[PDB]
Amino acid sequence: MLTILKLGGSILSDKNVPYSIKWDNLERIAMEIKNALDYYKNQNKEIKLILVHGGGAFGHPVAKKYLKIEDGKKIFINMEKGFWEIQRAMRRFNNIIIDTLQSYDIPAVSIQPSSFVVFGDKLIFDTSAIKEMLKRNLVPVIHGDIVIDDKNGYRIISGDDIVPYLANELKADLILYATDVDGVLIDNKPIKRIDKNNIYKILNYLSGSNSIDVTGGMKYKIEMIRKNKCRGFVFNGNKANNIYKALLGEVEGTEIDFSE
Amino acid sequence: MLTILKLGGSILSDKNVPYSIKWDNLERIAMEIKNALDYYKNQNKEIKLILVHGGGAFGHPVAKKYLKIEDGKKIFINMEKGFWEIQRAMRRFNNIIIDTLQSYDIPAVSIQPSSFVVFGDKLIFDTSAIKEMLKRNLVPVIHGDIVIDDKNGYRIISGDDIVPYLANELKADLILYATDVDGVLIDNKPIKRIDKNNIYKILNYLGMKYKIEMIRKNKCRGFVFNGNKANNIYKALLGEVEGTEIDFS
Ligand SMILES: [Hg+2]
Ligand SMILES: [Hg+2]
Repeated sequence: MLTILKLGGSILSDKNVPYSIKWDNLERIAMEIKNALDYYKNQNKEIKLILVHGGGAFGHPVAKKYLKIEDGKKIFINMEKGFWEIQRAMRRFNNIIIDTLQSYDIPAVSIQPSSFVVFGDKLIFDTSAIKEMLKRNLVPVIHGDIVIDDKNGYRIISGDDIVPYLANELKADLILYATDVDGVLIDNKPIKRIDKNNIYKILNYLSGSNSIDVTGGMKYKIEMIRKNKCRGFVFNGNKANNIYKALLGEVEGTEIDFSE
Repeated sequence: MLTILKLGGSILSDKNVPYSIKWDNLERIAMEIKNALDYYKNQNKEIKLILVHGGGAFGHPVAKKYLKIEDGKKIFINMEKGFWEIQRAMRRFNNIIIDTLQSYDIPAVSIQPSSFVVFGDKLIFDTSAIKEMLKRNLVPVIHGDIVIDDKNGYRIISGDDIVPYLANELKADLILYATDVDGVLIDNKPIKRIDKNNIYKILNYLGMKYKIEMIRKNKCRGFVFNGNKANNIYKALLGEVEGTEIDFS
């Protein structure tokens, strides 16, 4: 039973406030994760868990200084300074999250993409260590990070890039997207379920002018779950117990199911 | 083309003092490395450089808490806490070193083994990222770290493990070992060179062993010199011989 939980939205950090940390939320989230891990142990049910988080007010604020738009394209500059500066900011955010998780006795450990991942048409991302960590009951905590590509450039790898890749690569049984909203909003209300019988209808809706989310973020999550034939929930990570419940397999928000 | 400089734990920290940093040495070292890189580009000569450092006085203090004796071997315990605590200690040391290097405009970046390296039947160490970084003229800084061991569960990979592996894996032209001694000491005296000739007698007399061993198993070529002596590191990066030379072809 492998579950990958993405702590997204702005539940851990306010992107507006530089280097801000939502301490209270982070601690509650840690509490719920611990509560869930304890539940599984008592129910004698095995559970492998991978946590993924973005840069929050740590990554983007730093990366922006090294980002430029040239010929209508994103390009990283002055990276002889920028690669490290971004790595440094992410490392700090990851330290804080892992330290907090460990304070509730969650066996979290650090996975830093910038050290070994290469952004190509097909990511070079060795999961050997991660597999071994999960075998020994550790909880790998992977974060969005700056990474080099295979074309003389760089790229910010995000949680949205990381979750699908690992979901497929490790054959996760469940994907959990903790966000700032209640689910995939159709008429300002989370649609209970998205599957092979309504996905296109939902994606076209999301592409419409009546869509609460026009960022295409939900569309991408849905598309990747279909692609890798996974099952996942998109829910509000800000609501007490949602994370605990989602980790127990209880549908929260919107269920996206394409598992075979 | 590619040189791999190893900074001995002894010259960056004090093993006798947990969480110790030899600030002046570190800064001198960074400065010398900076001057060397400037020398090459001034000659318009392209030089790829990878830096490696051990856990110094950060690993042991913490790792010791998670290392026990089953009878005569090393046993890792409570790694649900220990893996992160050791990672954290190593990350702290690495940050300090890279921040110092960056303060001298050395384009250093962090390579954390714990996140992707696996010990055991054949080292699993993906170098794709490092290769790309070297093409950007970035200076990867790799460090000793706790890593998963598919056989023994856990293992503290050291600079002596990393350097040769990368030396071979990246076809490095020069291997440099900056340490606190004038070279490999035999009867308290630094030997000028170690070849296929005196190697036999040197191996019986004999960490330099485990070190001279793998540099042998990879037909590498390197110099073991004193990193505490002003300008040795600078001179060594310019291809100059310093201390004990081990040119195994
Ligand atoms: Hg899947
Ligand atoms: Hg070699």
